[PDB]
Amino acid sequence: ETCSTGLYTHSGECCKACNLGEGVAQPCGANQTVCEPCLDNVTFSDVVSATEPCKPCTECLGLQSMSAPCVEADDAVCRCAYGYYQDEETGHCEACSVCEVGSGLVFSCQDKQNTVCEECPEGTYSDEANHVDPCLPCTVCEDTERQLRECTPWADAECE
Amino acid sequence: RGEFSVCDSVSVWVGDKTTATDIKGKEVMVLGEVNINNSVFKQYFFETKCRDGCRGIDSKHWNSYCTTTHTFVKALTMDGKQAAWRFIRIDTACVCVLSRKA
Amino acid sequence: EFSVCDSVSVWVGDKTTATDIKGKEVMVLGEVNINNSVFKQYFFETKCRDGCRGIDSKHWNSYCTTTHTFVKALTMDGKQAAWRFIRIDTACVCVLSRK
Ligand SMILES: [Cl-]
Repeated sequence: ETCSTGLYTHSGECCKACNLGEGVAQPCGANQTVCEPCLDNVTFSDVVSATEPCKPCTECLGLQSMSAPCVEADDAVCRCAYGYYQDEETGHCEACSVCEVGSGLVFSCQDKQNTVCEECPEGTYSDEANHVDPCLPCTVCEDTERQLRECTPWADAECE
Repeated sequence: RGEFSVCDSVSVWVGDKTTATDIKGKEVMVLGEVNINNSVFKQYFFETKCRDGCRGIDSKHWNSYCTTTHTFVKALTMDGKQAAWRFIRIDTACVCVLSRKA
Repeated sequence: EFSVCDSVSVWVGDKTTATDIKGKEVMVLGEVNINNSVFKQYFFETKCRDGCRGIDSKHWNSYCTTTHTFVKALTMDGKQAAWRFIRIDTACVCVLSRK
């Protein structure tokens, strides 16, 4: 008869444990152990413990956004909102960098990753400043078409 | 990676939905907390939409635009009469739709 | 009206194993009761058939991939049963790579 809890009531009874999704209402002392279920969106218990109460669900504050909602048995998870990424040592959300005109997306700006840009290579261009657009392949004007404007790394070719 | 999407989309967890169109195309009201066996849960939906068109598609042959597809989640919606559990439509992704041009 | 990436959509009510939103392998109960009323858990899934259509090959390399969404379901994580958000395929989309 092993005490899977390592905790005893005042008379040698192995305190019962509050399973997953349930916290400890009142600590086993004179009596057994009182467990009550946690509140969805409010409290969770991801541990089968006879000493742990329902902990307060983590809330996303500021530039932090819900990446995962809080269940009774699992805490919530928060990440930097769409337009930002999390700075490693600061833990602060910084706005994603933008690949300026004549520069294009290489690696998307997500969570711990800030936008990785690229100076458009030979044969491509980037019309705008943002962090979603990759350098595009130039339009090749037809032998019959008047190349009004040629392709540069910042503006695509024009024709008629 | 160094890989990119044809249609860009943005996804976010929505916790304050109030309206939606059901699996029968009928618009309807969506409630907040629900009661499933004496406990209350918040209704949350992971919603994904577009920003449109498509990127990388051969224009010299096909016409294309970005469209947001949807899944079906079971939720508590007030129709008018009583509250009932029905499947609502939830924007889940953005796909490029092709159409033979010229 | 075609689809860049061919997919297949299907109602699933035989879901056994599933990966949860935290990447946890978990089990999904067969049926559930809500008010002394039992229903089977159904999930609407969209997958690829395994390369996209209509892509400008000259300039891009491409392949189709299956995206996912998250849904709340009753899971019997080994010992006890819990409500979690599990990942389920919801669409097939095309990814480009410039040649
Ligand atoms: Cl697509």
